[PDB]
Amino acid sequence: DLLEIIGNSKDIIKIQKHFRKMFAGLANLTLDDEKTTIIGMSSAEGETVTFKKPISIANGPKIHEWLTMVESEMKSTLATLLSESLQHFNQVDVNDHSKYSEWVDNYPTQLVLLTSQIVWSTQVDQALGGGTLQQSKIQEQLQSIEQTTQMILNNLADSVLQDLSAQKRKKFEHLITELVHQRDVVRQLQKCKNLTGNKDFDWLYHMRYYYDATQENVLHKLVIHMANATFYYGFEYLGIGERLVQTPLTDRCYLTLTQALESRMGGNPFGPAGTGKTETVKALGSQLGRFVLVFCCDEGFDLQAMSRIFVGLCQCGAWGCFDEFNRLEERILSAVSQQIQTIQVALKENSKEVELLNISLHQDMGIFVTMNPGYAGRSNLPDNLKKLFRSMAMIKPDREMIAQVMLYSQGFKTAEVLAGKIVPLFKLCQEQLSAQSHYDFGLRALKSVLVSAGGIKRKCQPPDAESKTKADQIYCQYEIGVLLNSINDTMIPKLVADDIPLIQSLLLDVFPGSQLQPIQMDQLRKKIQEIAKQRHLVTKQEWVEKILQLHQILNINHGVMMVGPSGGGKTT
Amino acid sequence: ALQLHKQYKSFAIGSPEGFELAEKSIYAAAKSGTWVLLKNIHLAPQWLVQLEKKLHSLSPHPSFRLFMTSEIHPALPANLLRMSNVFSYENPPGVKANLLHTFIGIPATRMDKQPAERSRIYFLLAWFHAIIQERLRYIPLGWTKFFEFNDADLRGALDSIDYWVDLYSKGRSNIDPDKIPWIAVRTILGSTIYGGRIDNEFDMRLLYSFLEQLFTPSAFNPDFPLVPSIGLSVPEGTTRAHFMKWIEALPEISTPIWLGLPENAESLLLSNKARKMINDLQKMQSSEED
Ligand SMILES: Nc1ncnc2c1ncn2[C@@H]1O[C@H](COP(=O)(O)OP(=O)(O)O)[C@@H](O)[C@H]1O
Ligand SMILES: Nc1ncnc2c1ncn2[C@@H]1O[C@H](COP(=O)(O)OP(=O)(O)O)[C@@H](O)[C@H]1O
Ligand SMILES: [Mg+2]
Repeated sequence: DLLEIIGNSKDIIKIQKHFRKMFAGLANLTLDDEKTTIIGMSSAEGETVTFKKPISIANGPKIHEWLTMVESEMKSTLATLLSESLQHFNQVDVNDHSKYSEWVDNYPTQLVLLTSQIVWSTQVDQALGGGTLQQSKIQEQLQSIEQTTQMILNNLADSVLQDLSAQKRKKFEHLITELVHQRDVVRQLQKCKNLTGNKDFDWLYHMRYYYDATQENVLHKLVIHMANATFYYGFEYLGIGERLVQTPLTDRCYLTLTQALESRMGGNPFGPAGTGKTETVKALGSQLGRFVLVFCCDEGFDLQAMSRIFVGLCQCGAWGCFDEFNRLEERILSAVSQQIQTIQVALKENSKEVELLNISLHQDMGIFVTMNPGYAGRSNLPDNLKKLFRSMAMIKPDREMIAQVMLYSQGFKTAEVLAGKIVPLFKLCQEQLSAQSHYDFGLRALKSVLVSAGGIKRKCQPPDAESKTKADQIYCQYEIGVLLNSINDTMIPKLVADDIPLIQSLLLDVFPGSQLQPIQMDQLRKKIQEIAKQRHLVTKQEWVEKILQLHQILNINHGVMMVGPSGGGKTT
Repeated sequence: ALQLHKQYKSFAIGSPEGFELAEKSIYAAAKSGTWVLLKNIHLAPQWLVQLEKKLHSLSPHPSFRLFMTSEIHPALPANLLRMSNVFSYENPPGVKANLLHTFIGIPATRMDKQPAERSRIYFLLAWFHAIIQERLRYIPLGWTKFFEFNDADLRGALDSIDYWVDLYSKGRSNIDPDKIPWIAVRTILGSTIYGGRIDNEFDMRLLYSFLEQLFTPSAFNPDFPLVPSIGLSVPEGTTRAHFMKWIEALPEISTPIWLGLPENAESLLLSNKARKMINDLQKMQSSEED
């Protein structure tokens, strides 16, 4: 691939594909009509950032030369652009959602979130003060901040309802997620009476972001703090990608990993499958603007490709995250484990060079390994890495809270309740329905129904003291309905016959005054019965229903698996 | 190897390169008559089968000595153990023995530097480390599972202490125990260093129990109790030597009361060992019959 790249050095259109392999979020460079100079960079989701200093690929520069330059304008442009966004937001009427939303668009998803966290940090710092402000006061400062955001959230809480791009949609969804973290943290701070101020650990515990313009280098302008560890933003373009819900397990994990990086030790989150392990290491790297590479171990693993990759991990100072590490052939486990040991002993010592199989060692690099827990409290890491890693236990992800924020960003206004109901629901189906090997009631699955509920809510239309009450109740049941709609669309179709009365019954317990609706494909139903008579097929209600589940699902996933015992009606 | 004075040659088993250079340097090491050392050969379960067969019919010279190293791991073939003089290594019991092992890694050079309160803090760290590790021999009373609080945790905890002491007193001969952010100290050590590995919500409850007991300002007050029932309290001192002389005067035997557990915790332990033994004698007596 390097060769292909080199040769087609000037015929860029041909290299594009390989970018997803050298940059976290940069997927394609935007060229000029003549295709002779790079004007910017595109993300996989379609977002675009035009560089401040255009780069020419004709003027002379060879392959590495001009790529080394894009890498710089990437960082350069984003850093500069962050300042401009700080200056923009710095002057904007939070309530005027117009000029506000007007600002979210002038900048990359990546920066809008930082510009948001930089402010919040600084605002909270002032509220707490220099440790000389009667509680009551600081407490007022927080209500202010705590309330202000909750406002901004509502607006955004309505925007995601309005029709807009998948690009812009994921950007607000992201901001709805970060903003819930901001208020949630402040809320904590509000339950805190005796506060020391800008320095009370109830606040230094969290990750805060400080921008100090009165600093030479644009890169070195943003500095991230968490507890007592300090980081420089790497300014690697991430595109829109994903954001996790900063759940309390997440922040507890950020604290252990940042402390490990700060101690020049590796990260080792462990726990069962589906708890948010690899995903969290990915959100942290994205938070400090790093390039995070995840390596899948449960597969044919290339040792030879690893050697080559450790070299670039060390040279770029990028992050290597080995997923399900121990699910690796004992021989390769020792191979890689021995290489990690030489790099990690190198980091600990602080050397600027590594002796692997001398090379330069970027101080910002980091190795992370995830796996299931060991025997009775013991770690599954290999002896040689045990005293070189800081482990973090991730056994119970905060499902309720993930579901909740996850829905709020989808538009739902009763997300607190809905999440308190859809989570015990999944827990029940998981243990009170046939044990078919294909049922999946994990987080990922739980999120699919929430994201679908979202789309579905975009296609639906909602309907003295005693008044508000009726009114709330109505709107309330309205969203409950939207959630059941996704329950029927993506859940019961995979369920096997005997497990449909069980689910429908359960669903009733959790959503008392609301019941499953019949599918309204009035058109298709007729056509299907039009063909059924021709083919001699007895058109049965439970049978036509399945075809409609197929047509439904096919309008979503491009890959479907019709399943069941022989002569069950699949083919027909 | 140093002490004795003889060509020495180590090697860590696990790599591809590791296997060959070894079945050579060692082979040669034999006729010459020098020493060799493989470490963690257990990582090569499908390898010693060979090293065994070889070493067996590998007549050497008197002065030779092939020192291997391992962890009680079932991959080791019998023949390998049977053809050598096995030597077993176990962390002896007791808080006093625990403290001495910890101190080998706390050089007077690091511990004795200002503030004078630095040393007292290092001692509290060491005593903490001893308590949570001695309670490991009382599972499930001491802890719910076997958490591997290792020596690196201590080092890391010292790095953390050192950070805060250098922030609030860097250059001074004394630090104020109340100006220090103890909640910050306890949290880094509890949730990040020693407690990251805990997956239970009550074992975390227990670790902070000890953290909050030993890392608070009042712990610097003279005559701070560690084990009241026995009259043992923290010693006044500002140098490693002051603290070592206190350690060395402790009984070799510690009782669960030292660890915040009832004494009868020892009864369960002494019984489980009585069962393990009776159970063992019964095996080596069954076959002898069958
Ligand atoms: N804090 C979080 N916010 C949002 N989603 C999460 C969070 N934690 C986990 N998830 C979701 O749950 C799934 C967890 O799987 P993942 O972490 O990738 O596997 P593992 O936990 O086995 O490493 C992810 O697909 C992710 O979408
Ligand atoms: N709606 C229907 N009414 C009456 N008979 C049907 C209907 N659907 C299928 N059949 C008959 O039942 C059999 C079902 O087999 P089919 O579903 O095609 O295979 P599979 O279930 O292995 O995919 C067919 O041979 C067909 O003749
Ligand atoms: Mg068929």
